Amino acid sequence: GPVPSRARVYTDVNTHRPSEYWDYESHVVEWGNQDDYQLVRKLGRGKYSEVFEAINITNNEKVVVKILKPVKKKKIKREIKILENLRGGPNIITLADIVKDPVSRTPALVFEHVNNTDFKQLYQTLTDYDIRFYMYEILKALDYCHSMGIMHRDVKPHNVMIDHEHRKLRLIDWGLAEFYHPGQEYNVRVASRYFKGPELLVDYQMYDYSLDMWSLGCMLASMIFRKEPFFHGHDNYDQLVRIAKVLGTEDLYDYIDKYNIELDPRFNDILGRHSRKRWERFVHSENQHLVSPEALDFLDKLLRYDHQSRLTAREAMEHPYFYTV
Ligand SMILES: CC(C)c1ccccc1-c1ccc(C[NH3+])cc1Cl
Repeated sequence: GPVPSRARVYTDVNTHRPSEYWDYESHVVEWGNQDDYQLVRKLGRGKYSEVFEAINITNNEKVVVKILKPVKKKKIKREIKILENLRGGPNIITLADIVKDPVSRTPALVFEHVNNTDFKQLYQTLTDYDIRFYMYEILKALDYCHSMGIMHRDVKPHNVMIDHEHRKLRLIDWGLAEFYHPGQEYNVRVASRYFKGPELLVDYQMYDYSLDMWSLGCMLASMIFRKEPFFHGHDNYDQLVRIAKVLGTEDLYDYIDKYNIELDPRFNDILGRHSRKRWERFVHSENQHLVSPEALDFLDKLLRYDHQSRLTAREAMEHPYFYTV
């Protein structure tokens, strides 16, 4: 069978806490007053959610209401408990209230409003210092949730809200987040395709917080090289091939051998043979202003097939890339 793995850091944080902290199924959800909120306009539409800008009529405060399609009750309880546990954490979105629609029986999460600007629109004004600054803000959020025994499992630009004017960053959408328990085998059908780590692609169930560090690496690579997404897979199998075209196939096979992973037969037909590419190969005139030897060294540490070799959020915070922040 596959070789078992344990997180390098925060391994037993949940073991040493009472069941109330991590037993989300036993969490008692209490509704606020949906009448305290007046919907203004639609902001977005997710996989199983509709998002509205709203105002809290009791204090004239602008808020965001995430109307959830109650497809799985257990999943809703999980998101709420995690948001409750992490409430007040550095750069963690604040859950302000939980409400229900009495006629159609629809739960809704109410969050603090963030005046967001998309990646494509943001890139043109972003300087080298700004990328270091915001990357550090994400790391504070990840080191905090990892220290709290939680894996985000959906790190990507769409889940990072940035109010550039106020230099304010918030890590959002905790619907796929999960508590880390050493030796637990997790569902690999998490994260978004472009940001899925190698462990998810090769079906290695015993993963940990490091998964988020791979996603963070994918984000950094797309910014410094202005190639969005960096690893552009067209399906989950193809996603691993796109990673192998950069990291090379040698280190991939060493990784599956180390953990005794049974690689799906499909891969023999699409994987092939690929050299390990130098990171400098992705530097061009359009992207060179956000590239430095420190940036490439930092990216190299984050983007590693072996989840245990990847830098932890605390280790990433000590990298020379952030000496200027
Ligand atoms: C600077 C920032 C941390 C970053 C680094 C790498 C890739 C993308 C991004 C990014 C994330 C979210 C948003 C707003 N939704 C905008 C941007 Cl520019």
